[PDB]
Amino acid sequence: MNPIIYTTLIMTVMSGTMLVMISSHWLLIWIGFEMNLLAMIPVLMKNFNPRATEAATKYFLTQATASMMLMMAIIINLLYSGQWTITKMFNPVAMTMMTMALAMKLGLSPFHFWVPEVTQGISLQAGLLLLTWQKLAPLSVLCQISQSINPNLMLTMAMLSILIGGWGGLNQTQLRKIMAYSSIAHMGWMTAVLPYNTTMTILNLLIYITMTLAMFMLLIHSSATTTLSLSHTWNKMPVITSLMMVTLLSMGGLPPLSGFMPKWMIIQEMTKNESIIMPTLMAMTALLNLYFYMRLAYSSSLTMFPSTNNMKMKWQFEHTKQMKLLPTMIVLSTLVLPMTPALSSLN
Amino acid sequence: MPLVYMNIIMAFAIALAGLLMYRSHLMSSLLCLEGMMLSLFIMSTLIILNTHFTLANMMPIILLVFAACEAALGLSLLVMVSNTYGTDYVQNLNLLQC
Amino acid sequence: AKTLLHKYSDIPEGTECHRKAYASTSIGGATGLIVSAYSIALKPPASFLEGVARTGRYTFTSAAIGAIFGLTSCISAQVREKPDDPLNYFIGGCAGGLTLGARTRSYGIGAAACAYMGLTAALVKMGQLEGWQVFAEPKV
Amino acid sequence: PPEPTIRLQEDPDPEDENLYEKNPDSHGYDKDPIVDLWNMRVVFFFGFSIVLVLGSTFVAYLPDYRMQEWARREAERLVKYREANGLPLMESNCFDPNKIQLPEDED
Amino acid sequence: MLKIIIPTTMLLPMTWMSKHNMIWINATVHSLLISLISLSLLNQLGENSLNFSLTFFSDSLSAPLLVLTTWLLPLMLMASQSHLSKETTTRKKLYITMLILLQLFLIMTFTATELILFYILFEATLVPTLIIITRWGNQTERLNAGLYFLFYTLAGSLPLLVALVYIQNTTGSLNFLIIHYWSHPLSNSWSNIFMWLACIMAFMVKMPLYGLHLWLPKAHVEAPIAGSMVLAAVLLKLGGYGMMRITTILNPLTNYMAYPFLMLSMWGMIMTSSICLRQTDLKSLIAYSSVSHMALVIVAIMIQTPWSFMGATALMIAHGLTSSMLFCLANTNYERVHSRTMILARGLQTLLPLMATWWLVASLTNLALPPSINLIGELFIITASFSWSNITIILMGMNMMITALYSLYMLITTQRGKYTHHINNIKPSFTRENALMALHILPLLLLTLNPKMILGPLY
Amino acid sequence: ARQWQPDVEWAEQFGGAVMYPTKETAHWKPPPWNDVDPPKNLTLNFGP
Amino acid sequence: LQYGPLAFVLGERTTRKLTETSKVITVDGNICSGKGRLAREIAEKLGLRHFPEAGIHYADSTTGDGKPLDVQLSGNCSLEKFYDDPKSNDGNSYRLQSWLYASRLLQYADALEHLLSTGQGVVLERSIYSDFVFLEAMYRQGFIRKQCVEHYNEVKKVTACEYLPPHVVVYVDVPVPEIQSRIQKKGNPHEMKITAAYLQDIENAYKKTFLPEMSEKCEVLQYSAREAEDAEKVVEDIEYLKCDKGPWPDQDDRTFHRLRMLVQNKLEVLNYTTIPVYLPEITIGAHQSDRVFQKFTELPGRKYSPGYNEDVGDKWIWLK
Amino acid sequence: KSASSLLDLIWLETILPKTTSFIQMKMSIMVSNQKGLIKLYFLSFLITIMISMTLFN
Ligand SMILES: CCCCCCCCCCCCCCCCC[C@@H](O)O[C@H](CO[C@H](O)CCCCCCCCCCCCCCC)COP(=O)(O)OCC[N+](C)(C)C
Ligand SMILES: CCCCCCCCCCCCCCCCC[C@@H](O)O[C@H](CO[C@H](O)CCCCCCCCCCCCCCC)COP(=O)(O)OCC[N+](C)(C)C
Ligand SMILES: CCCCCCCC/C=C\CCCCCCCC(=O)O[C@H](COC(=O)CCCCCCC/C=C/CCCCCCCC)COP(=O)(O)OCCN
Ligand SMILES: Nc1ncnc2c1ncn2[C@@H]1O[C@H](COP(=O)(O)OP(=O)(O)O)[C@@H](O)[C@H]1O
Repeated sequence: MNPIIYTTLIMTVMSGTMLVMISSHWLLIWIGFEMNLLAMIPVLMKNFNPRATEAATKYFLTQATASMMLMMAIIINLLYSGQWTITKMFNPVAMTMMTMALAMKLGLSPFHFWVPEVTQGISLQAGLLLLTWQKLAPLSVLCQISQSINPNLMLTMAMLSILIGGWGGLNQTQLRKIMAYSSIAHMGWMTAVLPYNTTMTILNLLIYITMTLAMFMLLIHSSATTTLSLSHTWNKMPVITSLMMVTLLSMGGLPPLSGFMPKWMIIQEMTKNESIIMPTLMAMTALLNLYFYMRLAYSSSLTMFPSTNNMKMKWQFEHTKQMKLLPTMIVLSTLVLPMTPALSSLN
Repeated sequence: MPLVYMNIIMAFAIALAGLLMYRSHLMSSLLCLEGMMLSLFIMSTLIILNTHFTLANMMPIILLVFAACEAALGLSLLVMVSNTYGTDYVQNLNLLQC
Repeated sequence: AKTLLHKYSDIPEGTECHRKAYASTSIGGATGLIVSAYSIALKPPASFLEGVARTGRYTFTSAAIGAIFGLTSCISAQVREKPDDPLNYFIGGCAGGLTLGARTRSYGIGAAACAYMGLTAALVKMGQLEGWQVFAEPKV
Repeated sequence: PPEPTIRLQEDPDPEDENLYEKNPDSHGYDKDPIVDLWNMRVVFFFGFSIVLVLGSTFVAYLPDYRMQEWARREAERLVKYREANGLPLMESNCFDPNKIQLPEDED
Repeated sequence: MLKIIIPTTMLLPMTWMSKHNMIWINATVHSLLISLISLSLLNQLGENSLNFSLTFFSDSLSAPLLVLTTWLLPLMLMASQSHLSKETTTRKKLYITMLILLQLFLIMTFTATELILFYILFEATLVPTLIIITRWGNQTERLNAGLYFLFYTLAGSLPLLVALVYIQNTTGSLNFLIIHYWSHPLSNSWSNIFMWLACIMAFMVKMPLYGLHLWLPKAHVEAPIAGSMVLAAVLLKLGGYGMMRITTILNPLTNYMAYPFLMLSMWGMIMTSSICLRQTDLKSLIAYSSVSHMALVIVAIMIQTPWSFMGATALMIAHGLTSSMLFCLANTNYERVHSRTMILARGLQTLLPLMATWWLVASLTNLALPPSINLIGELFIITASFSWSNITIILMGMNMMITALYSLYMLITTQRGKYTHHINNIKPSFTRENALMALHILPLLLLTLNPKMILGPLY
Repeated sequence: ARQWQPDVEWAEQFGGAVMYPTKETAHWKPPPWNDVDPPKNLTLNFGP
Repeated sequence: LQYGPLAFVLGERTTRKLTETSKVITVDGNICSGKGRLAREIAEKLGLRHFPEAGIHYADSTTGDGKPLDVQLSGNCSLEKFYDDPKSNDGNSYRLQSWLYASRLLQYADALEHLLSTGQGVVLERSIYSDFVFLEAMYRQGFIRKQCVEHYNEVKKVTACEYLPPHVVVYVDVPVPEIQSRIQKKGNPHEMKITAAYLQDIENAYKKTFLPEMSEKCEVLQYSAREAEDAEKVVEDIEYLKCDKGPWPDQDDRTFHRLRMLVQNKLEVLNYTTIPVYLPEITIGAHQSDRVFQKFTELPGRKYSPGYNEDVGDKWIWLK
Repeated sequence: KSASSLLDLIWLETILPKTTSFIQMKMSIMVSNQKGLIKLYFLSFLITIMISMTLFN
C-alpha cells in the first residue's frame, strides 16, 4: 500500500494501544481496543492473497466477539455499581466475562484456536507485529484488575495454555505455527503469575517480546517459512543459523540464557505463596517447547542439509535491506541474565 | 435486579450461542454480532436512563457508532471472501488447519 | 460444581461404602459427559446416533472407573483398619485402572492405567493429609 | 527406469591422509614440520618440565595448614600434663556438665 | 578465585585472535599455565574452608576437582588436534571456544558459595556439551544421543530448582555456610519425603543411577573424543559433588530414604559389570565401567560416614583420570581402524608395543591394583559399607571379580593373540598420542604418593 | 572417514504438512511455496 | 538515497519518467537465427538499451568484477557437455536448463529495474517467457525426465507470477533446413551435433504454445529471415502500433513502486529458484556444498561485503 | 540375555523414554489435528464458556 497509509495505520494501532493504557474510563478502554482492531486488519492484508484475507476475517471475528463480551462485562459491572473507573470488578461473573474476553483477545486456551491460523495465513512481518505488540493492551488491563481475578479460573486457563502450546508445537513443520504455539505457551506462563505479582508478568512480557522480535527478524532475514526452507540457510549465511540456534536455546528456558530468567522468577514468586505443584507441572510441560525448539535447531545449524545448484547464484548477492535492531535484540534475548535484579525497576 | 435486564442478557446469550454454532453463512455470524450489539445498547440505555446518569447519555450513541463501523469492516471482509469463492459458506474457509 | 466434591468429602473414609461409591460414580459420569461434549464439539464423528452412542460409552466407562475406584478404596480402608493411609487409595486406584484396561481390552493399557492411577490416588490422599494447595490463594 | 541411480551430487569419500609419507619425524601434531616440531616442544616443556615437576615439588613442600604437627604437639603436651597429675586421660564428656542445663522431667 | 577465572576468560580472545596455524599451540600452553596456577588451591586447612569472597569459596573437596578440570583441557585439545585437521579455522576456533566455556562453567560451578548459582552453572554446563556432541559427532545417532543427554538431566533438575527456591523461602538463605551452621532435622513427613526426592534425584541422574543410566552409553559412544573425556572425567562428578554438598539438610530422613537407591546401586554395579563382559563395543564397555564405578560412589555418599566420603572423593578423582585415559586409547585405535569394534583389530601388542604398555597400565589402574588411588577409594568405601552392614561384602567382592575379569578381557582381546591379516593401515604411534597417555597416567602414580591431597574435607 | 550428514531421505521427513503423519492427515498437502492459491461480464438481451 | 518508501514518499514517482518509448521488447527466434542482430538494430534505432542473451555466467558479469567465475563455482554445468552427451548420467541437462532460467529471471529483473528507474526502454533476447520451449524439446527428445519439467513448472509459476510481460514480442521465423545449414557454416564443433528433431521440437513448441499464449496479452510481430534483414520496417511497425491490451495500461504509481521494490534486492527475486524439492539432477550434498561454498568464500573480493575487502584494495575499512 | 538385552536394551528403555515419547506423540496428534473449521472451535468455546459459568462460581 501507500507508505503514508501504512505509517498512518501503524500509528493508529499504537495510538489505540496507548489509549487503552493511559485511560481510566472503561468506555475509553473499549474505544482503544476498537481503534486497534480497526487499524490492524489492513496490516494483516498488506500482501493480498486468499490466505491473508481468510486470516484477517478470522482475526476480526474473534476480536469483535471479544470486544462485545468486554462491553457486556462493563455493562454488568456498571449495573451492579454505578462506576466507570477501572478498579476492582465489584461483581461476580461479570468479572468472569471480562476475564474470558481478555483471554480471547490474548489467545489463551481454550480461546487459542485462532492464533496458529492467523499467524500461518499472514506474512512474517504481520506475524511479528501480531505476536509482539497485540499483547500489551489486554495484559495491561489484566494487570490493572489483577486484584479481582478468580485465581482458580486464571490458573486453569494458564495451565491449559501451557499444555496446549507444548503439545501443539510438537506436530508443526511450518515455522509460523511453531511461533504461534510458542506464543500460546509463553502467554500461559505470563498469566499464571498475575494473581501473585504483576511485575513478574511484565518482566516475562519484556523477555518474550525481545526473544520473539529476534526470532521473527532472523526468519525475515533468511526468508524461510518452512523447516526445509530454513535448512538451506547454512549454505548461504551460517552465522545467521548460529545466532538462530542460540536464540532458540534461549527461548527453551536453558540457563544461563535470558529465557531462563522469567520462568525462574515466576517459579520463585509462586513458591512464596505456597504453590508447589503447579510450577513443577509448568516446568515439565515447558520441556515440550524445549524439545521442538531443539528439533528446529537440529534441522537448522547443528546439521548440514542438502542444498540446490541454484543457490550458487545467491552467493553473489547481498541483502539490500538490513534490520538495525537485530544485533541488539539478539544480545538482549541472549546475554542479560546477570542483570536480573534490575527487575526492581518495575519494568 | 429486575426481569427486563435478565431478558436482555438472555437475548445477548442466545445471540452469542447462535454466533458460536456456525451452521453456514458468515453473514449470519455478522447478524449475530449486530444482535449482541443491539442488546448491549438497549440494556446500557435502560441502566443509564434509570439512574439519571446525565453524562453517561453519551455512552450509548458512541457504542452504536463504533460498532456500526465494525459491521462495515466485517461486511467488506465478507465480500472479499465471497470474491474468492462466490459464496459466504463457512466450510469454504478450510485452507488453514491447526 | 463443588457440590459433588463436598458430597464425596463429607462421608468418612471407612464408613458408608455405598454412598462413597455413588458419589464417585456421579463424579465419573460428570467428567465423562464433559469429555464427550468436548469430543463431539471438536469432532462430529458421523451423525446424531453415533454421537450419542459415543457419549454413552464414554460416560458409562468413566462412571464405572469411578465406581470401582471408590469401592476398592473404601473397602480396603475399612478392612485394613488404618484410615488416612495412601496405600488404600493406591489399591483403589490400581483397581480402577485395571477395570479401564478390561473395558478397553488391553493388558498393556490396563497395566499402565493401574500403575498411574495408583500413583495419582496416593498423591491426592497425601495432599489431603498434608494440605497441599493446587490453586494457592495469593499470600504475600 | 531412466533414473541415474544417484540420489544427489556428492563428493567421493576421501581417503585418510598419513602424516608420515609427506614428513618422516612427524610427531603427529601438524602437517607443517615447523609448527609440528614447536607444538611438540611446547607440549613437552609445559606439560612435563613445568607442571609435572615444579607443581609436584610445590605440592610436596606445602606448609602445614592442616595443623598435623601442631595437633601432635598439642596432644603430647596435654598427655604429659595429664599423666603427671593422674587425670584419666580424655574425658567422656566433650562439654562440662555444670554449664549444661538439663530439662527436669518430674514424671 | 578470580586469579583462575580471569585467565580462563582471556583464553577466548587469545584463541579468536590467534593465527590460523597457531591456535593449538597457544591454547595448550596457556591451559597448562592455568592448571599450574590452579595447583595453588591445594593448600587447604583443617578449619572451615578457603572463603575468598561472598561468591566463591574453596574446599579440599572442591580443590581436587578444580585441579582435574583445569588439567583436562590441554589433554582434550591434544586429542582433538588429530580429527579436526581437515576443519576450517573458524570451526576449530568454535570447538576450542566450546571447550573453554565448558571449563569456565565447571570452575565457577565447583566454587559456587550459593545453591542457586550452583544450579545455574550446573545447568549451564549442558549447552556446550550438547553442542559438542551434536555438531562434531561422527554417526547419525549423535542427535538422538544429545536429546537423551539433555532431557534426562532436565527431568531431574527442574524439580530441584523448585525445591531450592522453596528452601530459601523457609530457611531464608541458600548459602552453604549458613545452611550448614543452621541445619535442622527433617521431620518424617510426606512433604519432607518429596523435598528429599527433589533435592536428590537431580544429582542421582547425573552419576548416573542404575535405573537412570541409559543416556550415558549413547552420549559417550556418540560424542567426539574430547566430549567423551569431559563427560567421563568431570561431568559425572558434578552429581557426586552436589549430593555431598546437599545431604547436610536432608538428615535424618536419609536413613529411611537411602534404601531404594542403595539397593539400586549395589545391584547395578553387578549388572553393569556383567554387561561389560558381553560387549562388542569398546566405548560402550568403558561407559558401563564408568556406570559401575559411579554406582559404588553413590553407595559411599548414601552411607554417609567419614570413610565413605574420603573413599568417594578419591574414587571420583581416580575414575576421572582412568576413564579419560581409556577413552583416549580407544580413540587412538579408532583413528586407525575407523570401526570402533573390539574384535576386528587384534594382536596390536606386536605392532604397537608402547601403546600396549599404556593399555596394560590403564587396565591395571582400572582394575584397582594397590597402592593406586583407585584401590584406596574402593577399599575405603568397602570398609565403610561393611561397617554399615556385613552382607555388603558379598556384592563388593563380586563386583571386584567381575571388574578384573572385564578389564583383562578388554586388554587381551585387543592387544593379545594374532593380528588381523587384512588390516595394513596401522602406522606407528605418534609422539602426540604417547605424550597424551603419559600425561594421563603420571598424575595417578604421583597422587598415590600423597593420597591426603584427594581425600576430601573429612580427612 | 567423513562425518555423517543428512541425505535426501533424512530431509524428506521434515517436508510434510505436519509431523507424525496419520491416516486422517495423510491427504493433507504442504502449502504453496508462495502463499498464493490458484483462483480456479454478463449478457442481456433487450428484445422487442 | 537508495530507493525505498522514503524516496517514493518525498519525490520519487516513476510515472513522470514514462515517455511512451519505454516499450520493453523481447526478440525470440530459433537456434542460430539472426535474432541478436535484429534486437541490436532495434535497440540502436529506437534509442533503447540492449541486453545480450543471458548465458551461464550472466550473474558473474553483474557482481564484483565483471569477469566470469569458475564453472564449478558458477553454474556447475556446460552447454558443450549438453551438446556432446544430451543423455548424460549426471543430469547436466536439467541443471543447465534450471540455471539458464534463473539467469533469465535475474536479467529480466535487471531490465525492469532499469526501465522503472530511468524510463529508457530495453530490448531483450529470449526471456523467462519462451524459455520453456527448450525444456519442452528436451523432454520430447528424452534428455530429461517428467520430474524435471514438473519442478521447472513449479518454479516458473511461482517466479513469473510477479512480473509484467513485455510490451512487444518479436519473432524471427526461419525454416529448419536453413538453420541447419547456418549451424554447419558456423564452425562450432559442438553445435554440429544438434539433430533435426530437436530443432523441429523447439520450433513446434514456439508456434504451438508461445505465440498463441502471448497473443492475448502482448503484441506479436512474426517475421521471416528475409524481411527481418531490414530493421527500418520493424521499427516502423513498433512505432505504429499502440499497446492497450496488456497489464501495462492499468498500472499506476503504487503498483510501479511495489514492482520497483521487488526488482531491486535480487535475493528475493531468486528466492524461489532454490525451493526444497529434491531432484537428483540439481540437489547437492552437504559435503560438496560445504567445500564449494568455502571455495567461493576464498575468492579475492567475496569474503566480505563489496566495500569491505582489503585484498582488492578497499581502504578506510575501520571507519566505514 | 537379561542384564544387557532384556533390562538395559528393552525394559529400562520402555519405561522412561519410550513411554514418554509415545504419550507425547499421541497427545500432539490429538491436539494439533484440527480441520480448521471455525464451527467446531466456536462450539468448543461455547461449551467452555458454559462450563466456566457453571463451575467457577
Ligand atoms: C624409568 C625407570 C625408573 C628410573 C628413575 C629411578 C628413580 C625412582 C624414584 C621415583 C619413585 C620411587 C619412590 C621414591 C619416593 C621419594 C619421593 C617421596 O618421598 O616424596 C613424596 C612427595 O610427593 C608428593 O607429595 C606427591 C606429588 C604431587 C602430586 C600432584 C600432581 C602434579 C600436578 C599435575 C596436575 C594434576 C592432575 C590430577 C588432578 C588431581 C612424599 O613426600 P612426603 O612424605 O609427603 O613429605 C615430603 C617432605 N616434607 C616432609 C618436607 C613435606
Ligand atoms: C526407574 C529407575 C529408578 C528411578 C528412581 C527410583 C527411586 C525412587 C523411589 C522412592 C522411595 C520410596 C517412596 C516413599 C518411601 C516412604 C516409605 C514407605 O514406602 O513405607 C511405608 C509407606 O506405606 C506405603 O508405602 C504408602 C505409600 C504407597 C503409595 C506409593 C506407591 C508404591 C509403588 C510406586 C513406585 C513407583 C516409583 C516411580 C514413579 C514414576 C511405611 O508405612 P507408613 O508408616 O504409613 O509411612 C511412613 C511415612 N510417613 C510417616 C510420612 C507417613
Ligand atoms: C530422573 C527423572 C526423575 C524426576 C524427578 C522426580 C522426583 C522429584 C519429586 C517429584 C516432584 C516434587 C517436587 C517438590 C518440590 C519441593 C517442595 C516441597 O517439598 O514442599 C512440599 C511440597 O510437596 C508437594 O507438593 C509434592 C506434590 C507432588 C506433585 C507432583 C508429583 C510428581 C510425580 C510424583 C511421583 C513420583 C515420585 C517418585 C519419583 C522418583 C523419580 C523416578 C510441601 O508443600 P507445602 O504445601 O508448601 O507445605 C505445607 C504443608 N506441609
Ligand atoms: N534455454 C536454452 N537451453 C539450452 N541452450 C540454450 C538455451 N538458450 C540458448 N541456448 C544456447 O545458446 C546458443 C546461442 O544461441 P543462438 O541464438 O543460436 O546463437 P547467436 O547468439 O549467435 O544468435 C545456442 O547454441 C543455444 O543452444
